[PDB]
Amino acid sequence: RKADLTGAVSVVKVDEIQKQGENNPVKALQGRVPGMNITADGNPSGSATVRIRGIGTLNNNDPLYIIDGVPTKAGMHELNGNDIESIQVLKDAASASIYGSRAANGVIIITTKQGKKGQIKINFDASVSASMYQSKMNVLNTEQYGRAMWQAYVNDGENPNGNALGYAYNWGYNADGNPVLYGMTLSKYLDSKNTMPVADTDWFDEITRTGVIQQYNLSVSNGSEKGSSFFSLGYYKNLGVIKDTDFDRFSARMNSDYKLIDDILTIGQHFTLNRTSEVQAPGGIIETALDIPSAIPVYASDGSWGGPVGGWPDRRNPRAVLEYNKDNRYTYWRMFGDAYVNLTPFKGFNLRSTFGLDYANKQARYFTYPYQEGTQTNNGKSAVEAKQEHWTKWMWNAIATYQLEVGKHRGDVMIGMELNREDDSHFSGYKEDFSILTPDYMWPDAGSGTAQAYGAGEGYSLVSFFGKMNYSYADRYLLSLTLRRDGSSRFGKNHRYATFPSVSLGWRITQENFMKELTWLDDLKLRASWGQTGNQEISNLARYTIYAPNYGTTDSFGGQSYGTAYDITGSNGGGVLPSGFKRNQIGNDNIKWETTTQTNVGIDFSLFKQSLYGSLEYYYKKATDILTEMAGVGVLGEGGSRWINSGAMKNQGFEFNLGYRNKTAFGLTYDLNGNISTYRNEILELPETVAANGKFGGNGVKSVVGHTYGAQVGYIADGIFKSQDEVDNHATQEGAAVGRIRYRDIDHNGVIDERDQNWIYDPTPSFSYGLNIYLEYKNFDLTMFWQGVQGVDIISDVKKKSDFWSASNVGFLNKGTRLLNAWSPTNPNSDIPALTRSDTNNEQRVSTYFVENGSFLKLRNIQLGYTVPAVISKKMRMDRLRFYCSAQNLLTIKSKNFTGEDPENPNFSYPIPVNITFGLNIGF
Amino acid sequence: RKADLTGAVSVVKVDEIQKQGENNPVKALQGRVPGMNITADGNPSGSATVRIRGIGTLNNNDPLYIIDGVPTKAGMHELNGNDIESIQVLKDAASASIYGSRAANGVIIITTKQGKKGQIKINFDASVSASMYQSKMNVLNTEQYGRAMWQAYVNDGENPNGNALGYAYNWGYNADGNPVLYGMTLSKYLDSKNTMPVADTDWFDEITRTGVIQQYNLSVSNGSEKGSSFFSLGYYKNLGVIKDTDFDRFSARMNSDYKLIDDILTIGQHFTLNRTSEVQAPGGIIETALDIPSAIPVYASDGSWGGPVGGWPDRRNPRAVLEYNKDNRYTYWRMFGDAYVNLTPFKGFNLRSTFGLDYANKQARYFTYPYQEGTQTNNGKSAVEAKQEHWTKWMWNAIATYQLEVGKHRGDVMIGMELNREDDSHFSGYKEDFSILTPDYMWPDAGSGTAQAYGAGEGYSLVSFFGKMNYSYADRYLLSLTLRRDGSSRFGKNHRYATFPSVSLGWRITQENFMKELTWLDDLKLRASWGQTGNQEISNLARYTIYAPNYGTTDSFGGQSYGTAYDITGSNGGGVLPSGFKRNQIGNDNIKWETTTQTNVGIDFSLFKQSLYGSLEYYYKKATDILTEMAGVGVLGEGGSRWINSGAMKNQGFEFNLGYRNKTAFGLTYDLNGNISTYRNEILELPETVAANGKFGGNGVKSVVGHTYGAQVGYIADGIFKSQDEVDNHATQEGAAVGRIRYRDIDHNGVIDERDQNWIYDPTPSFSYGLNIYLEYKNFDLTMFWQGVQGVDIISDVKKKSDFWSASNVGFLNKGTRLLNAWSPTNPNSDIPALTRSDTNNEQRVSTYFVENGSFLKLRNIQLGYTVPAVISKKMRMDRLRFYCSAQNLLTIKSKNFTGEDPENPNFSYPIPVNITFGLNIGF
Ligand SMILES: OC[C@H]1O[C@@](CO)(OC[C@H]2O[C@@](CO)(OC[C@H]3O[C@@](CO)(OC[C@H]4O[C@](O)(CO)[C@@H](O)[C@@H]4O)[C@@H](O)[C@@H]3O)[C@@H](O)[C@@H]2O)[C@@H](O)[C@@H]1O
Ligand SMILES: OC[C@H]1O[C@@](CO)(OC[C@H]2O[C@@](CO)(OC[C@H]3O[C@@](CO)(OC[C@H]4O[C@](O)(CO)[C@@H](O)[C@@H]4O)[C@@H](O)[C@@H]3O)[C@@H](O)[C@@H]2O)[C@@H](O)[C@@H]1O
Ligand SMILES: [Mg+2]
Ligand SMILES: [Mg+2]
Repeated sequence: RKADLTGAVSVVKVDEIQKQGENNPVKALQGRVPGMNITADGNPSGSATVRIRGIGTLNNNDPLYIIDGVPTKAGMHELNGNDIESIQVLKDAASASIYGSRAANGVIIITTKQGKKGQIKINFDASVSASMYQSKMNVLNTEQYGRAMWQAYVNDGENPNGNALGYAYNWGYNADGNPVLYGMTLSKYLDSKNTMPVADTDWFDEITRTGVIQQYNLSVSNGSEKGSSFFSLGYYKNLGVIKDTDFDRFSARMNSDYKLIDDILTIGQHFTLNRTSEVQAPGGIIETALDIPSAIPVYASDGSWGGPVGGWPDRRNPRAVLEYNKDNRYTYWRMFGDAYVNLTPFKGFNLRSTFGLDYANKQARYFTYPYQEGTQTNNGKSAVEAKQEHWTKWMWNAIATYQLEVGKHRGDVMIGMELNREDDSHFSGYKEDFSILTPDYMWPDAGSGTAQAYGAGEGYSLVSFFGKMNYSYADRYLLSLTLRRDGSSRFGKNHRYATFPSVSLGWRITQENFMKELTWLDDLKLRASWGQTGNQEISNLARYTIYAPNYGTTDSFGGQSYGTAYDITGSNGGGVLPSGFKRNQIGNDNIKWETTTQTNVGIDFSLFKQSLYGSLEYYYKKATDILTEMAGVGVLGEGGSRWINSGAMKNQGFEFNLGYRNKTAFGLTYDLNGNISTYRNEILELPETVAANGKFGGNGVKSVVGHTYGAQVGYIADGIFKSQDEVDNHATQEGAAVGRIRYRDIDHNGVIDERDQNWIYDPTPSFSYGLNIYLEYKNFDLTMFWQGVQGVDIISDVKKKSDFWSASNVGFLNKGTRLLNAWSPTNPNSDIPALTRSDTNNEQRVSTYFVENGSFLKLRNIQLGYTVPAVISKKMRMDRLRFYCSAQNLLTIKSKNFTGEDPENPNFSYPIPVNITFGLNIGF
Repeated sequence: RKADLTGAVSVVKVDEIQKQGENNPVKALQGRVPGMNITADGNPSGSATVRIRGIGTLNNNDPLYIIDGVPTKAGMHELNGNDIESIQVLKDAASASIYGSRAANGVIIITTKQGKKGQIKINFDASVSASMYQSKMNVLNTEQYGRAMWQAYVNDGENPNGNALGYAYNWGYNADGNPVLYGMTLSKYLDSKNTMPVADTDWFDEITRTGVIQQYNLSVSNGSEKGSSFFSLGYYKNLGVIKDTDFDRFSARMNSDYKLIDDILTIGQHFTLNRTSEVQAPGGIIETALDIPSAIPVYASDGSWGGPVGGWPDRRNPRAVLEYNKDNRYTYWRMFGDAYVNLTPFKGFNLRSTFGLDYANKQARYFTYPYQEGTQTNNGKSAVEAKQEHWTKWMWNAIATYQLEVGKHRGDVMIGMELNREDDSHFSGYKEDFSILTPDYMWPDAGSGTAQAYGAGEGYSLVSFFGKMNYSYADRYLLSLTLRRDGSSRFGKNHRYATFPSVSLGWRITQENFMKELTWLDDLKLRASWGQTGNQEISNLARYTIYAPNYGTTDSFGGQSYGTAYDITGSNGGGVLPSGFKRNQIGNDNIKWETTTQTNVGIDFSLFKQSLYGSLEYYYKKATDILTEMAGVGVLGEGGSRWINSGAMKNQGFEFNLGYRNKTAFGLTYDLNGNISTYRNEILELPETVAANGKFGGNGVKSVVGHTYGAQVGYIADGIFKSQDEVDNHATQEGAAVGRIRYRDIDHNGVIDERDQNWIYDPTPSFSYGLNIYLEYKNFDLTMFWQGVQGVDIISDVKKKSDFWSASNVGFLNKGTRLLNAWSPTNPNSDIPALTRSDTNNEQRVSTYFVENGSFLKLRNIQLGYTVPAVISKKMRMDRLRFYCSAQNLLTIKSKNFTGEDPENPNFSYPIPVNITFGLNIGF
């Protein structure tokens, strides 16, 4: 039963959601909803990014979740997802407008479990899983690194023995004169102090482990003709594949409802309290592991952490970084409550008053230990940073609803007044100069150095007056009209309030009397909708010209702190310097709501007595007056960025969902749920400065207007040179040589320059599809979910560090294994450019070489279960006893054009492991 | 129904508790429990101090509250007290031992409301009250202040015109030569700059107001044969009589229980969430208001805050202090949850597993605004202090219980394992040098001065193995035996665990067959108990020799920060000085549990068919091996304090409770509940250093061993001198003169010195009593509660500032009105010493003059209510509709020997106002 019945609403089967055994319920439905993309890195937490109906605005695109009627935007990884009874995604503006003023990016409606009338249920779910690291990037070992360095040296024509890295090469020339390597030897110690012995270290294996996931849920549900209740407890723990990274969560939910008199005075509440403790991986840990050469030992001769010495590249020890980061644990208390009262003066009138609260409290204590890894050190700096953050949101809602059933005319009239009110704050203390260097001793009182205090606060409010009218004739013609008047504190008084209408029409064709002979066609419905929604998800301080006293106490990398503190006297400090103010942004009093107009046309069908069901949707979204933060013109200086309504986005999309469930003669019940979706995104208008800086695409070379959001312009790589004749015949370019990348001459001017660039990257897949298969046979249930993406291109940064030598900022870094298969006179059958120590050709430029085909098809979740026969369970007094074994991310298929691995995560983000899970469910 | 039936247990009628309409339920039963003293200052919060059975130890004496089986020690002012169904105070060690290892100071058992089986109830309570400031200290006005100063000047023989305060006196001599004042005049401006005009300011009226108290509670309760639930919402707000001080609290409680199978698997939970926001009064605000003379105007000529100028005494403006303190608001989130599961393998066996959690989160932001009140200033210092505190306690409990009913023998055997685990932390950031000077702008990021970071953490754990055996023969002979094995993390491994036994006997004399002819004697029971309990409420870091790197970043008054930072180079600072460590305390590995042995004998009676009931109890408490923090010997230096088991306290007490309820011929139902209690406290052993410093009594002159806790030694004032002959005849003393205090010569050596001191102060009342009267007549219910204390002495500090002139640290301060009635040749009929500007006689010394009789009898609460007749309520569908008007602290009677006012609060603490409340209860 859809909550709108006349809009683009997707109902997710919650039973299949819990099968995947994911902490985040949103991550579970990664590819089960058409036109809704979920991207998850693979960290122990269930944090993921959601994009509904593509990219719809130049602002925050997270959809508005609704739990028990209370809206929010925080991720669901911090809430217990095992007590959800229904999930509905409202991807249509007309249908989702009535649920809030933040519905521009879509609304996901989540309903929690409630006690079923007249019965009691208890469910205990246990789950133990092992997560294994699968996407192991192949990097050069010691011998391979030496061979690659020798190849680069001989290709450049330099002496390979001058590497000054302890490698001594015995080599010569063949009959054709091409250099050949006979053998290599290494010095025992990398430094003259004999403190860093040479070793063959697998850094990826050193920093990875086999994670353990535990999940225990216990829920009890109570129903009656007269009231109901529900109490759930949950514990989740996930150890990541990366060492010293973990995430655990305790959860307790209590829901209840009471009916007084006979039917009047229905008072209900839903509350949940969660406590999540997490240690996250340091930024660029995978990059650090990939960059550091395998010759560096984990431990030095004296037992301290190993590190680069002499001429080895400056990279920290990833194991040491993980060890020092294991104490950066943060605790997060989440609190989602709601209490509502419903009054019924007579049969058709309802008055609902609702109060919802969301309180979040985050406490963290970060430590900075002194480290000395060879030549890598922080000058013995030890510090503590105690940070506290508070978020407090509350919403009050009043709803008046009237229903009439006059003849064949059904009429629902609803009005509503809503207030939303959010306040955020944070403050932190910073201390230095510690002695014991242990988390027990590192407290700000125990410090003996410079101290810093940081602190800020913000907030906003929203007011909404909405109305909804639904008319039904003969249960065949449906009309819906909703109107919203929304105001926010982020806008000035003149442009505070805005009006948004939406209309929906629906015709149940099967109800018409002219096709009663079509017995096979069980149900057919055609619906259309045209709606407008408002977007105001911008910075709270958007219309003010901000001047802030930035003294410079905040840590900055590179010294570009832009602080306001100058030693005007010239005494080299020694006290409190005079300070001032700096401009952060220029105010704009003409900012108003961004208007997103959505037109949707859908056809729902069901054939063969509800056996073959499905839906087909086509949508057109047009966002105008987009509140974008334009940067300064360049001579406007600091604080030149300002918010302006100068945007325009278009999204044209198709979605198709199908489902076929049927039994078999010998007792097999098969259910197939297929889904496919495609969309095209375009930017029609954009501010000149925004298009110039290329923050939304174009790389600052060409304007992204008229092209897909995020599209990138680069050169075109027409293979590599294989002879001097090819270099001479090709158009002249700097650094052209044998074995170097050849770049196409777009304008045919005879010279390769910055004007020889074109659109090369389009981050829009041709189509994304999913398929769920459920088989039941003799108490055996098998679930198999496949997700595929076709026609998507990806920019690969790992390729830049695997197909080239000395293509990074610093040289002598560790590279990929496939680098060994580079072009050479001895090995002409290769497309990888020849190794070189100098990037004369400038191959780090954006080009089609780094663009790879990201199409993939992976088995997201497979599960085989066994249900104990009812007689044995009744003997053991359990109403339902089930066991199951599942595999998540077990298998994947990728295109041959993708040189790397894991097309879903082709970069240095958190890896996605393979989960092998065993679980049991008891229904006492 | 008592939960022990064989110990000293007092059951408090919760219905009478809610009548007083107090936020703190503990404050409501201030004098309704024998042998239990409640002291409340009168602040908007319900915070109060509880002492059960007198002072029982030299450590923290707060009793252990128990809510829904979870123990705690936090005050109940931060929890909703309107959803309590039963309150039981266990004042006996034997009865309260089984409830925890922290039962040395008594256990208060609080049970929350739960849904009554087979029915639904909703109650809505509204209450609006006005609090009026009654204890207005009478201080001298401008003319009275001038007259008093002139009298002091003429008594001292000096020229009254040299006061240099703008007072010009026209005066002369009478026939007898005694000075007489004819008139006085004042300069218009107190300073030569004409910025502080003279005025007659009533500072007490200026800083006080009429407070408004609002209370709104809404509870719903759900019962069934098969499960139950309860949901309560509450809002409280109290504006104190002192301006810019307030306290509000939101509360939400959800309780539920579910029964599975038939009777096995009973799963229940009780959760409550509270949010209290409070602004407290600054320290010594009443003292500041009393000290500042009335001549100082509230506002200056330019509109700024008025302040002392010229020779006026240095005192801040209390109104300015309150105005600057109005932004020091702290928010406190309290979280008390519990979840339990009960299993019944068969009829007599029960297994209960309980998990309780208490999470408290306090966030505060204090501001230091620059002030310039005449000559009072802070050199334009502006600062912000953002403080965060976290408390997290959790308890796990396992209980196995077996019951047997063999013939007339009833046997209960219970064993239990309990773990308690508490962790506390706090951290704060400090910033300076602000410009706008508003709470919106004062954030640590906006500061431009020196920053400080403070932070600390601590915690402890408790393990308990307890057993309880109850045997009943013929329902006439009762025996109870409990044994506890308790260990704490605050002790070393050798002395970690301790064993505590307790035994209880009971005989129902009325059940014997030899007195069946005594029909009037309905019930009679005689019980005895001997128990031992353990006390370990000490500092967590008690056995460790503490060395801390106190750099000195903490603010200190007077400069005695004892910081560790020295400019060893001699450059007047300019950087980070070298630091070190200092000793905080000396460890003691021999510390163990403090053993409190309690012997109780009680007689319970009920006569005339449960019409005249009552109880009489006698108790003897002996605490030995008391963990006391002895100070250093004096040459041991800093950190010489250490914890040692060298204490011994004795408490001998009597309690008597009586109750008589009966109807009348014409339809009047009268119920009287009287209570009386008395106790004597003594200290038998004490460390030599502790007795020398006199922290527990004696004022450092004589050892408190063998005397009451808190007893004070001082001189004896034998009136005042009235002639030179009296001075000559009396023993010689320094400063002796006409009109000065005469001090008794205790040792008869002819000279008054420091050896002429004796025990003068004993802080133990002769007896404390209470009386509750409840009258019902024709839908009119009248409640009247009186509380009286007799035989208590109080040290008065207000008297020192009201009966003497220039008796404070600084001169020319404002004094009390009764100072005008001082002894003089013109007014010989007075006992107040003559005014003087020099304290030559040293009348500030501790003496019997400042000891006053604190006996009082006050009407704590009176309430008149009207209940709507049942027919009208049934017409309006309400099951019960009631209105009421009440007065709290309306009337009091004090002894004539008490010169001041409000004997309950005879000092500069928060005043106790008179509350006039109107409330309604609806039982829809
Ligand atoms: O991130 C910018 C923006 O986020 C806000 C608004 O909620 O708060 C986020 C703060 O969290 C910070 C570090 O403290 O990073 C986010 C990490 O903290 C976690 C903890 O669960 O997330 C917290 C917060 O972000 C979501 O996860 C986003 O959906 C929400 O579910 C949740 O409420 C964790 O998920 C992240 O790793 C940092 O970004 C912010 O201080 C604002 O404070 C801030 O403006
Ligand atoms: O007071 C010393 C001792 O108290 C602890 C242990 O709980 O925490 C008290 C902290 O609160 C401080 C200021 O932050 O003063 C107490 C004021 O805060 C309130 C807020 O409700 O009380 C908090 C805390 O103290 C009780 O009230 C005592 O019964 C408890 O009910 C409640 O848990 C308020 O009542 C007081 O005005 C300060 O004393 C402490 O930082 C320890 O932290 C500390 O060692
Ligand atoms: Mg060209
Ligand atoms: Mg003497």
